[PDB]
Amino acid sequence: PAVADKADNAFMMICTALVLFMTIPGIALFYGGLIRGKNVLSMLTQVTVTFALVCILWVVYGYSLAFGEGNNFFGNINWLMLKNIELTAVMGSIYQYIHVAFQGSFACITVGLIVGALAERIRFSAVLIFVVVWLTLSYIPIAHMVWGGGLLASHGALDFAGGTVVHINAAIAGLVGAYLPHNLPMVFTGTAILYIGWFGFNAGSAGTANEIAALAFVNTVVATAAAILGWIFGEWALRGKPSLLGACSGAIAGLVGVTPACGYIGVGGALIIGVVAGLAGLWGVTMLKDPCDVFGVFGVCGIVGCIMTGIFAASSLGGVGFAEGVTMGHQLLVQLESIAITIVWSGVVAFIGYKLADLTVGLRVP
Amino acid sequence: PAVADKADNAFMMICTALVLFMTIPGIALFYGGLIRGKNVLSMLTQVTVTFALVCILWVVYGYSLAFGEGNNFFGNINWLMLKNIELTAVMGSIYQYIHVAFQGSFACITVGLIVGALAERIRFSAVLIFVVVWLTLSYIPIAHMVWGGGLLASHGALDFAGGTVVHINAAIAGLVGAYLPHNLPMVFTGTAILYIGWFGFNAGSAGTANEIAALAFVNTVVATAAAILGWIFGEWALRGKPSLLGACSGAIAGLVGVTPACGYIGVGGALIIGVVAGLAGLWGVTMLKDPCDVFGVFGVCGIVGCIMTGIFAASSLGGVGFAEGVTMGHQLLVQLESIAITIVWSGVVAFIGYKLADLTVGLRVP
Amino acid sequence: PAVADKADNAFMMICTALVLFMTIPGIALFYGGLIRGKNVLSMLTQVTVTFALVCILWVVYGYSLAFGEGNNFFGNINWLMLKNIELTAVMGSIYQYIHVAFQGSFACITVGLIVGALAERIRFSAVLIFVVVWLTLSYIPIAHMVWGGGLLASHGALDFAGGTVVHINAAIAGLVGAYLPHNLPMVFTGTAILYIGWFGFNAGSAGTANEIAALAFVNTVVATAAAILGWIFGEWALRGKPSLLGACSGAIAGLVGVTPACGYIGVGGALIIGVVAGLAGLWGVTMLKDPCDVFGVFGVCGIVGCIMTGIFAASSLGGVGFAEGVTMGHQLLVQLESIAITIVWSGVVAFIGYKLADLTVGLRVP
Repeated sequence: PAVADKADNAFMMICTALVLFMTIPGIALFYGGLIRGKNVLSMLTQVTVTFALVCILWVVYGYSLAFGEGNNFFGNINWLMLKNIELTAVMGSIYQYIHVAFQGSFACITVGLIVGALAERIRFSAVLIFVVVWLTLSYIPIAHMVWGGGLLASHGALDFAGGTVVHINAAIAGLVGAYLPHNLPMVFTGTAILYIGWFGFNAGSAGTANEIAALAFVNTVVATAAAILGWIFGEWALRGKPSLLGACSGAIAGLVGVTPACGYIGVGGALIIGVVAGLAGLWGVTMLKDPCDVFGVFGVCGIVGCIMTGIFAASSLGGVGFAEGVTMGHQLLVQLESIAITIVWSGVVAFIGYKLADLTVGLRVP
Repeated sequence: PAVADKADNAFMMICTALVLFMTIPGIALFYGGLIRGKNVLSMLTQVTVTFALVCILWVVYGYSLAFGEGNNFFGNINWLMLKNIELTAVMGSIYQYIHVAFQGSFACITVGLIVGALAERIRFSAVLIFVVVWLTLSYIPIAHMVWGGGLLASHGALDFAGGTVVHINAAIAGLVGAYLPHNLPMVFTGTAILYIGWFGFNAGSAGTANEIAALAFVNTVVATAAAILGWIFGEWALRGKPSLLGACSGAIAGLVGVTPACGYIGVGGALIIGVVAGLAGLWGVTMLKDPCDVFGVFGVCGIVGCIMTGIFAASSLGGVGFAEGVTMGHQLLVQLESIAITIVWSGVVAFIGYKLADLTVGLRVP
Repeated sequence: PAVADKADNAFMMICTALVLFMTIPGIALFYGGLIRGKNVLSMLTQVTVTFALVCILWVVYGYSLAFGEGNNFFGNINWLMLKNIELTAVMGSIYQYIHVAFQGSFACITVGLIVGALAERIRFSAVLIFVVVWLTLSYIPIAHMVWGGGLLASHGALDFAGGTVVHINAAIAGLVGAYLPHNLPMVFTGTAILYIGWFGFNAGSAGTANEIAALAFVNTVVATAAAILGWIFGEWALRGKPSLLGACSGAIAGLVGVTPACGYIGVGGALIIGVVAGLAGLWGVTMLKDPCDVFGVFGVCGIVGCIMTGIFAASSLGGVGFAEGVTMGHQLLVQLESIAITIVWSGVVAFIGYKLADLTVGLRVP
């Protein structure tokens, strides 16, 4: 039976720490420098406590429902508190305990994306209720559908590190929320930590320290750089000069955009995706006419990256190639469907979360 | 003869960097945001210079006296400046040079815990003298007794990553010291860096990227989260609302509490230890009626974690199981003895350090 | 044919992230706390955008020209956008894609060293032109000459991690530039991030998680500590007391000094190099009578470290030993020649870069 490779174990445990670093303190500092000074402490507390919450719900039943075998939409409850998972159990080429952790850290950053932006306007108890409802009914099923052998994966959707599961999912939850900068060095510091942590996020998604991890690593460097330049150029063009926030936004734009594509594309596709994503991101926030503008970058770039993954995975364009019997035509259709499903699923669940919270403790911070 | 495993080498070198990160700048920023603004620069200088000092004393004779073979209390001086340690020498499944580094980084964070808190009130030269005396007569012997085949290990004490060697040892040295917040975003940033670095501290204590490292990794995530929630709950209960400092303290509480237990317990035990530690930590600082309050968390949670390791390592409770012929009765007795010995040994040595310093250069900062 | 070792792949990918961390946000925060408050945002933007630029030029033709086979001074253009590099291509004991990334990250920090210091006084477009010219005509050829089988390597120059390619190269470019602290906690934070990232920089230069990486790791810890103490001592001696900036400068001094020597020397040589470098660094900045003073540390310590590598690599002094038939006499001569060549090559190219920029868009910020 399958034996764990210590090199992959090492890599994946370090990658998980890097993803945890994206939340604690990555996203917290990113939002901290953007929101009003008088709201920072509170937001920092909300991100820390909800992070703890997600970690616990993950171990208690999150992992089992997301990654256990079940149906197209959710797993099972046979892994409650990781029961039935032998310590030496192997998943892929690493111990399953590591997969649990790595996957849990993706749940954390996703929630951090939402809470950091909404902390200012939402009541503490309301956010806890929302987190519980949305992690359970949206994050878990979508993670199951994309990486848990569910509906989307079973139809061949390409999403290496979560353009759907993380970015689009959270962008929509945050935008439903919105519908209902004092420290730029701080924003930069959080952007930097997100960037560095993102190497575990993207490369670690290979599940092994192989050539695919190497590819995702290089593409991340390339798409992020291309997006910083694309954004900055659009900014110099529209506003006459680049800005620090523009540069950070650009980096996030490329990072988000390359997320679903990193392990399937060539460096050439990474450069193109990065440029398009930096520009689309700028167009995005511009059109979005607020820290919630952030969901404009995550949502627009997540959609763009997911669609472009269906183009650039082509052998012809330097990608690793589409699956057997799959054309670019067919693949693009599947990407569009995965995006639509994600937008609607997250939107509805988010609307139910906020509404439930509003009905139980009241949303609007007292 | 024993051959080094490159995966373990990679893992352990990365884990050492993560532990170094806990001090530089982890603990420095944690204390930096807590102490008075006018004292920050000085404290930062004291932590940096004493960190350099510990690194040098470690290589010169620290490692040899802690990890060389000798007696129940200390090693030998056959590894002065690492002489007699062939470059290719293997310790466990990694090169010995890596073990030297990894172990040295534990000495560093321990000292950083003490210096960051006392920098404000202690004279520079006095702290250097104290560091020399206490690292040499307390840290080294206790490290030798617990992880160097000394008295405590030879009696079967369980302490995976240093609830005694690091936490209790330093909590007591700091409290003897005490007997003789302006920037909360900064406190949060240091807490976050401590958390992330703590993965190398805890997981790296397996000495290999195996299932025990995976277990320690997951338990760290779980106990920290459980402690953040336990603390926050106690805070909402006693003070009417959670606070940022409460959330950070909770995280430190769970981290400290799970330190001796991480590699021996189940995730269920990790959750219970985390909750108890977050609450005990809150009770601790509360009773301690000052940045020195920090020693209340490290000391109380270190004791709690060490005792609970003697309960939760039981197979019955999801642990890896006690050693052959050892009962929970017998094990708890050994944990209590290791704690008592650590409290007294560190207390006496710390008292001698401060007193010597006071007699030579005067303690009270001029 | 050569097969990739996943442990080395893991290690090298994590080491690359650590080197990227040195720039984003390491050096940016180091300079951020040193320069005038009103110039921080701009400098941060310049470092971010030029970082993106270097990443792109690297992939487009940088890597190919630096590491492809060509002549003594530069490589070739057969690896444009990494064409002809099969995804599974192995370089040493890791996938070539990882070598590309790791090497690109060295290009980044080198440029960050220069831009962070000069951002204040240089026009944005002027710095972009300068970066393009200097990366292309100085960084690339020197990287090729030292690590790309060029002139210096082919004559046996010892420079494990870049005392010439990075430190001296950038110190000179910055000093030619100069010829034409408001937040010390911030300076400390950047110093700390540089330190931690430096473990990937130095250890990762072994290209594998072996005993040489272990040696470089330990030596880095030792030389940095020795330099912090040497600097601080010189400061207490000359100025009556240590300072936070002194402590950070000392750390950078030891880090720089041990860079070319880390993989060839014994810990004893690391301690001596560290002390000499901390003192030489202090003497340096002192003599330099400004954030550009930083080039005094990088340049003086880079020269010192490079020369001392020719002494301490000797078996007699605990080093790994000089190559067959090479004496310390002969080796020191080669070190001096590599330093001279680097100083002049970088100086001339830098002078041409600034001048071209000045002639095209004007240097002096409007």
